[PDB]
Amino acid sequence: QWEKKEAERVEKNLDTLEKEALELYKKDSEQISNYSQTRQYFYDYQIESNPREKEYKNLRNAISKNKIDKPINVYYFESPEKFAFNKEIRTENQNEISLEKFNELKETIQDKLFKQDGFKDVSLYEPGNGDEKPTPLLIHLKLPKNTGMLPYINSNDVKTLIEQDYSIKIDKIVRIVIEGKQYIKAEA
Amino acid sequence: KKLDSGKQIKLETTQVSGNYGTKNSQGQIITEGNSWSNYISQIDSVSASII
Amino acid sequence: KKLDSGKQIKLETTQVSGNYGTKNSQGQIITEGNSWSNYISQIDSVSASII
Amino acid sequence: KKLDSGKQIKLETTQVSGNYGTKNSQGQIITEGNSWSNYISQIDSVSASII
Amino acid sequence: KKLDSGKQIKLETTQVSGNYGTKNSQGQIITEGNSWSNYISQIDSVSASII
Repeated sequence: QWEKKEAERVEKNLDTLEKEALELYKKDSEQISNYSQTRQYFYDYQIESNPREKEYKNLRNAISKNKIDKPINVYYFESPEKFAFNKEIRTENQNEISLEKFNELKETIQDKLFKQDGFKDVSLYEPGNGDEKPTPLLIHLKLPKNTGMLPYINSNDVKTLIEQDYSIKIDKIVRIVIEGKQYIKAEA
Repeated sequence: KKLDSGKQIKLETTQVSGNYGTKNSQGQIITEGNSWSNYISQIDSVSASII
Repeated sequence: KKLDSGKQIKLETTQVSGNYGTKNSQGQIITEGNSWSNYISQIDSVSASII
Repeated sequence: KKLDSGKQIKLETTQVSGNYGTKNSQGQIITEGNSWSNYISQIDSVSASII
Repeated sequence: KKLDSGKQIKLETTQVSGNYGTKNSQGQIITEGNSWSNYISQIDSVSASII
């Protein structure tokens, strides 16, 4: 309940425009995230006169208002296509991951650097029972000091909305079993 | 004094409160915030009674 | 006065409540909101009894 | 018995608790979880007193 | 009356409740919702006892 009340506390002591941005995020995070990814590649007036721009700004300026004082470990699911793995690791119905596909994902993410951008919703714990597990790839990242992380509530749970402006370097991947399905856990 | 006679005490139910079961995010059944009284007045207004 | 004679007091169990255990997000066993009473009625109407 | 004499009862304050107010972008003020006792010591250690 | 005699009262322990310490998202120790009895029945059922 402590983290619940802290998230509900942060979500009141902020601007009303930031509340509007975050509330619009609670339902339409898809196109908002796509915009935070691909916004920087337009014209100046194209960027400024765009309607979705300013609220982005607002929500952006919300993220940077809550920095962390020490490195924090976060976990989130990711599609393998985000790491240039253009095929399926395992069908969403299958339970086992082949050794060949595992070795391929290993040799295709060995020592690359993948720049990130846009908003991202993360958690502070490994997903368990009831948690949404959309992709067979789970990333366990360590966010450094002074990283803006805004906690919020989507009317049933608590999430941590951050904005990623770095590049990820996957070090090691391992096979995991959760609730009877095999996943890949990568350290970044 | 009137109870020490043919007079009897009758009991009669004026209302009953209770819960119903739903499944939460997990596969667990919850019956705590689910009150039947929220639906009685509704069920009694869109139905016919058959005994 | 009737207890001060061959009359005995009997004790019977009308119901019993209690919790079960589950693992939450972090690997801890939680047995607080997990009421058994939510499942009794559902287990009796689905199963056959063997003693 | 000693109070039915010159002896008087004195009253002395040993401590006082209370809340401060925190604002926001609008004028929504909250004064509940904002205890003053969390700061008294911290203010008494970094300051000089002037009466 | 029987206690004002050779008879003595004995004390025996039937159960003991208590918490253990875990760490939250930060480095803070929490010992509040961490009931030991959630594990008492589980450790006694997977292990051998050595005194």
